[PDB]
Amino acid sequence: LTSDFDNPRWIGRHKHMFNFLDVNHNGKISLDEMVYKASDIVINNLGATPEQAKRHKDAVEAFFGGAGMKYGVETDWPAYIEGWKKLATDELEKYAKNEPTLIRIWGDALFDIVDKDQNGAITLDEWKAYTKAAGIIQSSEDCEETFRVCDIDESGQLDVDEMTRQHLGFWYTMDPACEKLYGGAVP
Ligand SMILES: O=C1N2C=C(c3ccc(O)cc3)N=C(Cc3ccccc3)C2=N[C@@]1(Cc1ccc(O)cc1)OO
Repeated sequence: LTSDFDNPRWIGRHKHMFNFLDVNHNGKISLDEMVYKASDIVINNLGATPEQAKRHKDAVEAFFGGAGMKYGVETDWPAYIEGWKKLATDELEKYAKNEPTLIRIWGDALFDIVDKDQNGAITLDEWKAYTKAAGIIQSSEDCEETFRVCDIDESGQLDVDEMTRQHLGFWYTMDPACEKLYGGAVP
């Protein structure tokens, strides 16, 4: 429901992600890298069309732009987490006005690519395909946890509306009910 920026676990969740994103361990990451990673995944691993990839890129671009990242600029850890506070509150503000959040826009873009039927719902195998391609999750075990937490069994599908809700609490408010959204892959 609300921000929780001084919760060491909120900082830890994003510190983990920051380190996951800083593959070359430069201690900084740029928007160029983020958008490269986003498009490399959908085009080279998930077979998205140029149009789909484009929509997905614009979404990823806005997402990390909301955290203050920019092209031709390297964001270090301190700026990153500070910038994340702003992203989180802006997202919360959009939420309040029933305005599409940046994370919502991303999900829609991504699910249209990952969902074979292009309906906004993906299977456990599709979730695994995406998560393991991006690297955010490494084991099938942690991917199942996602469904266990979203309340969808191995045969049902994860819907974007439901996942969005999960992300609001996982990434923005530290909602206790969203713990283990990514199994043990993300603190
Ligand atoms: O949510 C997601 N992510 C959050 C962060 C992330 C990054 C930094 C942070 O501080 C916090 C979170 N990083 C990645 C992985 C990624 C990063 C950059 C480019 C491509 C992919 C990621 N993939 C998503 C995509 C997604 C979006 C909406 C949905 O409904 C379903 C799936 O799946 O859960």
